[PDB]
Amino acid sequence: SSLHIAMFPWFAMGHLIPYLHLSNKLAKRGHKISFFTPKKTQTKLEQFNLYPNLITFYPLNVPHVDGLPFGAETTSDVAISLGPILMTAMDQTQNQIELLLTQLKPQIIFFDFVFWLPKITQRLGIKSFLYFIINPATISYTTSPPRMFEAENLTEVDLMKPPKGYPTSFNLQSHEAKHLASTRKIEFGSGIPFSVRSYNCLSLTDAIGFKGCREIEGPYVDYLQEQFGKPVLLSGPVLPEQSKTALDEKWGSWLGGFKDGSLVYCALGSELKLKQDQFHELLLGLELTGFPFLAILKPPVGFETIEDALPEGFKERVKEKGIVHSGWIQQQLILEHPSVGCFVTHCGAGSITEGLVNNCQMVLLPQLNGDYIINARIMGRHLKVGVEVKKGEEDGLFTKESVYEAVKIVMDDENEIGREVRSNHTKVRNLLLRHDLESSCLDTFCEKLQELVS
Ligand SMILES: O=c1c(O[C@@H]2OC[C@H](O)[C@H](O)[C@H]2O)c(-c2ccc(O)c(O)c2)oc2cc(O)cc(O)c12
Ligand SMILES: O=c1ccn([C@@H]2O[C@H](COP(=O)(O)OP(=O)(O)O)[C@@H](O)[C@H]2O)c(=O)[nH]1
Repeated sequence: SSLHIAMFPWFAMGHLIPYLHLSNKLAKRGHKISFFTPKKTQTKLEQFNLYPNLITFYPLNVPHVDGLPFGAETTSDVAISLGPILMTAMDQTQNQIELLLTQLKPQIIFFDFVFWLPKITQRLGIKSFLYFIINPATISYTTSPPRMFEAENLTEVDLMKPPKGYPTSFNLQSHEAKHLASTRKIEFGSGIPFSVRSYNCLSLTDAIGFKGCREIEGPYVDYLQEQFGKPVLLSGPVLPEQSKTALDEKWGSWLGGFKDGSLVYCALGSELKLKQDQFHELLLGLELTGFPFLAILKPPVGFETIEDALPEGFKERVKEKGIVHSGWIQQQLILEHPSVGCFVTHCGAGSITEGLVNNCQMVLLPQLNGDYIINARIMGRHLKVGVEVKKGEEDGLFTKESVYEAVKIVMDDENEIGREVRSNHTKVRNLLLRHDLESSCLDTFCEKLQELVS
């Protein structure tokens, strides 16, 4: 029988988009989806609703919290340092969420971050499903019980090694362990420290799920199920669905002028802004390659236009071979264009999937975020599908030569490291796109959801 599922993702495009990709896959199997979205953001999400008779959007009014920019609805509307205030605002939708659940009466609600929800749903007879689109390797490393019981005795050197029982090995740099040790304590909404919030969600929810498949994410889901003693499900890799909007003719024509496989596409997601010096180093490193490039970047910290922050003489030298562009673009459609030979990525989980299912060589430029860093280590060292740009051990900074070097390695047909990462990326793409991989993941996923509501 068909399920009624409500979707309540975090107010971020990197959560909204994969929740909607999965919503379409569930609706294709006959399930009814009630999709909760910030009100103004709904207009930008309609292009991804392939089953409007089964997927209905329900608008949320994102309430004011002191400090929140006016009208802001997602992390693409605020600086990263303002994220905790946007999470207080999500916490404050509780009244309109409880009204929606009593009127719509779903059997299950998928959610991010709001650890007060499982108390409401248990009262209403609804099953709570904490659904992550980040890597279970990340949650396992930072938010498993052994990490939480050290409380404030958890140090940078503690975070240099994995928690007890962790299923794999990789190395963090000093500045990365420092980042994790400090940021985990910082309040993220309504006075709740960041890792405490996610631990509360894991502890109180009825069940847990992640984007991913057994072949890659399996060992981390098994570890988390052992630790938290409740079902931890896999949705499948959430392969991107096709939009109802074709590729903007402006980009289609410009991209079409380049030889197949010759262009370097660089994008660091929709949330972050580089500092000026690393913005300069990144763009000068792309220029040094001599390849055409498209860099989708916000103006660096302190600056309001790309043009004002470009290194001196950059546009005059680069001419028509390179564009640096600040607006939202159709990334998934650009990554499918045959001109693209290389993807320089911040290692967001959504961007990683979009690169893996395409042909582009992967250059890993993780920004300072636990999931980006752990994704970069798994992609660079475990799957070995990409080359990571070297950062200073203590300062976290890269040179333009290190950017140049990584792109040159993967783009050089005669470079054996480049051939190896191409060959490994091909193996991973063939797995993810295998004719029965995603469908059998979803088969299991839906059986376990049916068990959950029985
Ligand atoms: O990047 C992280 C992340 O997602 C990001 O968290 C930070 C910002 O809010 C981003 O928009 C969001 O995508 C989340 C997260 C996502 C969804 C949830 O339901 C949840 O409980 C936690 O946990 C993390 C835990 C870490 O130890 C390290 C991380 O790096 C993240
Ligand atoms: O200009 C942009 C920037 C991002 N994206 C999409 O936004 C999502 C970003 O999610 P990810 O986890 O990669 O990064 P984030 O933006 O959350 O840091 C992916 O689906 C990208 O294809 C897009 O379409 N256009």
